[PDB]
Amino acid sequence: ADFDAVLKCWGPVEADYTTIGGLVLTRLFKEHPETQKLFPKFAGIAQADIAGNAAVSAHGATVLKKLGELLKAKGSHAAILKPLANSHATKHKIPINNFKLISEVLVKVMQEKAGLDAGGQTALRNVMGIIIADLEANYKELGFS
Ligand code: HEM
Repeated sequence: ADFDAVLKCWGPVEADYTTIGGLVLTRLFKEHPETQKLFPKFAGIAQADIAGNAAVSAHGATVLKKLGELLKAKGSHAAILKPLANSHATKHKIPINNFKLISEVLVKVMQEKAGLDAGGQTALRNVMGIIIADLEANYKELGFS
């Protein structure tokens, strides 16, 4: 049910993955500047120049498209989530806490831009908690606990 609650508000996100993706990453980097440093392609870009940056927005679109896949899987997602854990642990070297940070930014952005109400905010927190716990379990299988 919590997947369906999120999907009832995904229309504005999928309508403009570029704009909303750029919103998410810009906010992530502004509020959690240590996360920017984890993207070598973006690390060191002055904060005031991130909102207008087309490459940042394009990567945000990649992120949100992947999350939309997952959502549209409703919890049976191992062929999608295991590769994501593998690349984020072993290629990108992302500590697992950072996924909680981006998921809170996403809740705020969906509240502001996608009509996600109080119950939908809780639903999204729950779904992101499922995703993050699966990522964490796969990190541990790789030796990153
Ligand atoms: C649930 C949240 C997230 C999703 C859905 C997601 C999705 C993606 C996808 C689909 C890619 C490209 C394919 C791949 O390399 O696996 C990617 C790349 C990347 N992600 Fe994530 N990601 C998430 C969270 C994060 C966080 C929290 C960070 C850092 C704070 C991060 C850092 C990166 C980096 C550095 C790349 C490589 C970008 C490049 O070289 O072009 N990701 N992510």
